Amino acid sequence: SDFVVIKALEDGVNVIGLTRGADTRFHHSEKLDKGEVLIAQFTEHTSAIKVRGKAYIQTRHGV
Amino acid sequence: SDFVVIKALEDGVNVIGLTRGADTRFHHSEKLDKGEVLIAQFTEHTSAIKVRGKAYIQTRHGVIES
Amino acid sequence: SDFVVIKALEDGVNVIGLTRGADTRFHHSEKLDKGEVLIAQFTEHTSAIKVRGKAYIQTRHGVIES
Amino acid sequence: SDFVVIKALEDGVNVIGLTRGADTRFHHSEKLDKGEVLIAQFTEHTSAIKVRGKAYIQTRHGV
Amino acid sequence: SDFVVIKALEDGVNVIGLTRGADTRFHHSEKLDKGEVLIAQFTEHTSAIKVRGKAYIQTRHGVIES
Amino acid sequence: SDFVVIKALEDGVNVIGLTRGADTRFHHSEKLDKGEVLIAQFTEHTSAIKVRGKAYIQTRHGVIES
Amino acid sequence: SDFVVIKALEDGVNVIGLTRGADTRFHHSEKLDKGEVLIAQFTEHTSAIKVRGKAYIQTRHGV
Amino acid sequence: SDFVVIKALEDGVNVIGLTRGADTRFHHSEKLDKGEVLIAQFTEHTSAIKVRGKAYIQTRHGVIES
Amino acid sequence: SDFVVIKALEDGVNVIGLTRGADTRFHHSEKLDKGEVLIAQFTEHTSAIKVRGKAYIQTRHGVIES
Amino acid sequence: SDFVVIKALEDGVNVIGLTRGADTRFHHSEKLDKGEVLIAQFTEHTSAIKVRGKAYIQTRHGVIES
Amino acid sequence: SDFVVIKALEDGVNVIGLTRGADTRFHHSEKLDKGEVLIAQFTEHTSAIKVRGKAYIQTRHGVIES
Amino acid sequence: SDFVVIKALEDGVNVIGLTRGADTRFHHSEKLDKGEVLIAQFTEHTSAIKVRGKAYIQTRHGV
Ligand SMILES: N[C@@H](Cc1c[nH]c2ccccc12)C(=O)O
Ligand SMILES: N[C@@H](Cc1c[nH]c2ccccc12)C(=O)O
Ligand SMILES: N[C@@H](Cc1c[nH]c2ccccc12)C(=O)O
Ligand SMILES: N[C@@H](Cc1c[nH]c2ccccc12)C(=O)O
Ligand SMILES: N[C@@H](Cc1c[nH]c2ccccc12)C(=O)O
Ligand SMILES: N[C@@H](Cc1c[nH]c2ccccc12)C(=O)O
Ligand SMILES: N[C@@H](Cc1c[nH]c2ccccc12)C(=O)O
Ligand SMILES: N[C@@H](Cc1c[nH]c2ccccc12)C(=O)O
Ligand SMILES: N[C@@H](Cc1c[nH]c2ccccc12)C(=O)O
Ligand SMILES: N[C@@H](Cc1c[nH]c2ccccc12)C(=O)O
Ligand SMILES: N[C@@H](Cc1c[nH]c2ccccc12)C(=O)O
Ligand SMILES: N[C@@H](Cc1c[nH]c2ccccc12)C(=O)O
Repeated sequence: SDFVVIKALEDGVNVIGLTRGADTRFHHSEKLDKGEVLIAQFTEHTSAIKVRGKAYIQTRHGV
Repeated sequence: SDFVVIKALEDGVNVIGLTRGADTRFHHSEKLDKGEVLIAQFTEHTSAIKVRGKAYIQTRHGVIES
Repeated sequence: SDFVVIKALEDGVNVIGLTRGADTRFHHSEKLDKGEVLIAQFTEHTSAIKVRGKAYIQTRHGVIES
Repeated sequence: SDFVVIKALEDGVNVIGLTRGADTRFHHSEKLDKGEVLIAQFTEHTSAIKVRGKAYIQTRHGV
Repeated sequence: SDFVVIKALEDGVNVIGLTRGADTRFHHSEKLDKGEVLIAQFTEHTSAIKVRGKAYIQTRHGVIES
Repeated sequence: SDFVVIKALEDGVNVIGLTRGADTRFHHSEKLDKGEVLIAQFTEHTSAIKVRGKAYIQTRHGVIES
Repeated sequence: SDFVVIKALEDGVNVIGLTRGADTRFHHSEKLDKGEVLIAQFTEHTSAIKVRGKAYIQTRHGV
Repeated sequence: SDFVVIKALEDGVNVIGLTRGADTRFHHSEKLDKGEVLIAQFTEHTSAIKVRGKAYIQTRHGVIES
Repeated sequence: SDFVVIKALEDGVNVIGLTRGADTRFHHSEKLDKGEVLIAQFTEHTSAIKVRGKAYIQTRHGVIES
Repeated sequence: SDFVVIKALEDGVNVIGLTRGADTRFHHSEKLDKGEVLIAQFTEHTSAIKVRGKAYIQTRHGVIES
Repeated sequence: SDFVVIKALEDGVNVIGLTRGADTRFHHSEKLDKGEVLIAQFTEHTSAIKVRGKAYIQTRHGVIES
Repeated sequence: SDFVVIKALEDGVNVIGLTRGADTRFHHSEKLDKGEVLIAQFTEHTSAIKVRGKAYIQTRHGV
């Protein structure tokens, strides 16, 4: 499945997973400190991801 | 599944999901402040996405930057 | 599924979904004001999409702008 | 499924859908005024499309 | 499904569908006047297409222009 | 399915379908006069196609003209 | 399915289909006169094709 | 399945697997000392991977180093 | 299915099919005189092909010419 | 299935398989002396691979050489 | 299925099939004299192929000659 | 299925097949003398291959 790479460029970057389904709420926010990397898939439970905070982001489409 | 990347270029950007099915209504609006990024799929419940406000948008087709 | 990207180049653009099946009528018209973007799939209910008004459009086939 | 993009270059362009099946008749003609765009798929009901009137047309094969 | 694009370069162009199956007969002829375009699929009922008259033809294989 | 494009370069070209199966005979010959085009698939009933007469032919493998 | 294009460069070119199965015999030979073209698939009944006589031949691999 | 390559550029790098499903918690942290490499898949149990510490990382999307 | 093209560069070329299965024996030898061409598939009954004599051979991997 | 190539650039290289499933433990360590090569798949039992020691590593993503 | 092309560069080359399954033994050795070619698949019965003697070999991975 | 090409550059190269499953042991070692080539697949029984001895090796990833 499709996935996103997020590298935090400041402390306190929040990678926010939004619920798949008729309803949309955040079910999880993963905090990254500067330099940390999250590689996160879309899944049965997560159909949108929001990134709040300065970050270098890669997807299938580019940076 | 296909997905869209939206980066807000100003405060107050709204990304709106439109319901899949015979009927079409807004089911969710996600607000983005300047520099926030939303990576959103098309899904069982969302078959169209509307973006209001200055934004950099990427899909499989390429890029559109306000 | 195949999808279309529509960016309105003026106020009051309309993106219209036409019904899939033996019958063909408009089932929804989404209005876009200048700079607003709609990313819209073909679906179980929508098998043709009509754009009225000055728009920049992207599909798998390329770009069409004015 | 395969689809066609039609941009009308004059008023009154007719995008004509022909019935899939043993019989061939038009079941729908969608009129486009100048500058309007139709993006239309081939479907269970439509296996040929005729465009009458000046138009810029894109398919999988080109313009 | 595979499809052919035919643009008439003169009046009186005919695009003819030949029946799929053990037997081969013309089942439909669509007339095109100069500049009209037909985009036609191969289908359950059509396994060959004949074009008579001056025409620009595109398939997956490339182009043939009268 | 695989298909062949045949453009007649003279009058009286024949495009012949040979039967699929343990037996092989001609089941149809389509005549093409100069400039006429046939786009013909391989099918449940046709597993070889013979072209007689000066023709420009395109397949997935390329072009063959004279 | 895979197919071969044979263009005869002399009269009397024979395109020979060999039987698919435990046994190998020719079941059909299609004669081509000079300039004639056969486009022939591999099939349930034909798993090898022999061409006897001067011919220009195209397959998936080239000429 | 998709996989990530992580090379530690300092001692004490941690590669953390986050649980797949409605709940999200860390289920494993693998420590890597300088020069050590982990090649890790996404799996039935792991749907996000977090890297803490200076690392060179490769995925299908490219490289990310520091 | 994968296939091999063999063109004989001299008289007396033999193309030999080896049986698919636990046992391996020659089940057929086709003779080619100079300039004759055999296009042969791998099949339910043939899992290896041996060519003896000067020949030009093409497969998916490329060409070998004696 | 995806696989990794590891060539040891010094003696004492260890390639360690980590168990697939809810739990993560080392299930095997293969030692490589200088110049030995291991080509290892991801499998029903192995969903992550750890390499300790100076090594040249190749995956689908590219190469990492100590 | 994957296949290998072997051209003998000297007399007495042997192409050996090793058995697929829990056990591994030689089930067939095909002798090739200089210039002879074997095109051999991997199969239900053969999961490794050994070549002894000076040979030019082609696989999906490229060429190996001497 | 994926496969490896091994060409021995010395006598006594050992191409070692490791068992697929929860347990990892070698089930077979195929010896190659200098110049001999083994082309070996991954299989139901073999999920890792170790090559001991100087060898030129090709896989899907390169040499
Ligand atoms: N348990 C979550 C983990 C996750 C994956 N991608 C994410 C993106 C953001 C937040 C959490 C996640 C899930 O399987 O969906
Ligand atoms: N709950 C929504 C989440 C979502 C995905 N893509 C979106 C685009 C816009 C708004 C919401 C969404 C869904 O699964 O469909
Ligand atoms: N409810 C509509 C939403 C939609 C998708 N694409 C469209 C194009 C135009 C208008 C509406 C739509 C549907 O699922 O079909
Ligand atoms: N109801 C029609 C809509 C349509 C799709 N493509 C068309 C082309 C021309 C005219 C109408 C159409 C159908 O589903 O087939
Ligand atoms: N009713 C015809 C329509 C058609 C498709 N392709 C054609 C080509 C020529 C003539 C008619 C057609 C069919 O479904 O087969
Ligand atoms: N009825 C024929 C039509 C046909 C297709 N390809 C052909 C080539 C030659 C002659 C006839 C045909 C069929 O379905 O097979
Ligand atoms: N009836 C034969 C026709 C054929 C196809 N390819 C051929 C090649 C050579 C000779 C005959 C054929 C078959 O279906 O197999
Ligand atoms: N009857 C043989 C025909 C054949 C195909 N490929 C071959 C190669 C060599 C010799 C014979 C053949 C078979 O189906 O297998
Ligand atoms: N037992 C874990 C192993 C694993 C794979 N990828 C990981 C990434 C991080 C931590 C552990 C892992 C699993 O199968 O999911
Ligand atoms: N009967 C053997 C034939 C074979 C195919 N590839 C080989 C390689 C070497 C030796 C024999 C073979 C089989 O089907 O497996
Ligand atoms: N019988 C073994 C043969 C084999 C294939 N690849 C190997 C690699 C190394 C050693 C033996 C093998 C198997 O099918 O798995
Ligand atoms: N028995 C192990 C063999 C293995 C494959 N890849 C590995 C990587 C590291 C260690 C062991 C392995 C398995 O099938 O999973």
